[PDB]
Amino acid sequence: EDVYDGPVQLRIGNGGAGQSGLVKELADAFIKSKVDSGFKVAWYKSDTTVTINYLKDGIVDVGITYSPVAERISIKHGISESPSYYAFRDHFMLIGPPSNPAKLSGDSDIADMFSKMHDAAEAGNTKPPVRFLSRYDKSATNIKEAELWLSIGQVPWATAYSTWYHQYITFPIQALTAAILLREYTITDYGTYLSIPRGLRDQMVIYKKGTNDADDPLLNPAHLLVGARAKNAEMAKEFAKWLVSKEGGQKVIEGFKKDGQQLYSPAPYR
Ligand SMILES: [Ca+2]
Repeated sequence: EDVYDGPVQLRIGNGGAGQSGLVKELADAFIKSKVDSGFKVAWYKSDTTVTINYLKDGIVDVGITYSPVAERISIKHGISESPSYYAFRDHFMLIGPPSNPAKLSGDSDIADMFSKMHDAAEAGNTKPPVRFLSRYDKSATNIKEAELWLSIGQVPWATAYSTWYHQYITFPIQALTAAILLREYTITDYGTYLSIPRGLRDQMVIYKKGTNDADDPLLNPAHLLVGARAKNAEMAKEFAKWLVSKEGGQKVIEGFKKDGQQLYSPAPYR
């Protein structure tokens, strides 16, 4: 999808971070420190499932993923080296229209917010009606909201199909833009939010933003996986080590900005 120059000696499979520009900064910083001391870095666009599939078929050397369980299983299969590397922390957010037809209260737990939206959507007698936008595309965001609905015992997509469960299958920015224009609630991410026009942000309200607390459902941890059969093995090991060092990777992440805001939080202290 794009190669950075600071011979290809490092292939990374990822979705959101490359799409946000972080993979560029990271790669240019790594190439920098290896040459600045004693090559190009190619980025392959892929969701977590594919990234792991690539590591398995040796298409990429490393992969930044967003699923601790999938990561653990990839390692159990010998697809990935043990252990995984905590790279950075992204955050999901529940946003909705200023009219707040679901009457969500900022202090409520995210699960109770979902319970409230469901009942209000089922009542269908609000102005505007309560609707929830799902990217319905197997992405980390889709997994997240699907997870949240199930957490309160609901399956909106299953028969006796919940018509207020709105399938708008597109990339992050378009989906958030659509939710705002249509006056619907939706789970989105911090980076996508900072990507839309300021004007649109005034046509929506942030009802819940993920924190860095380890058990916050809206926390979106990113880990790096080193392929077991990976080509350029020693460099994948080099990148992995560099990425988590306060000196390299963590410094670049702590300073990576978008719309004048730090996009991601550094990995937890270790
Ligand atoms: Ca996503």
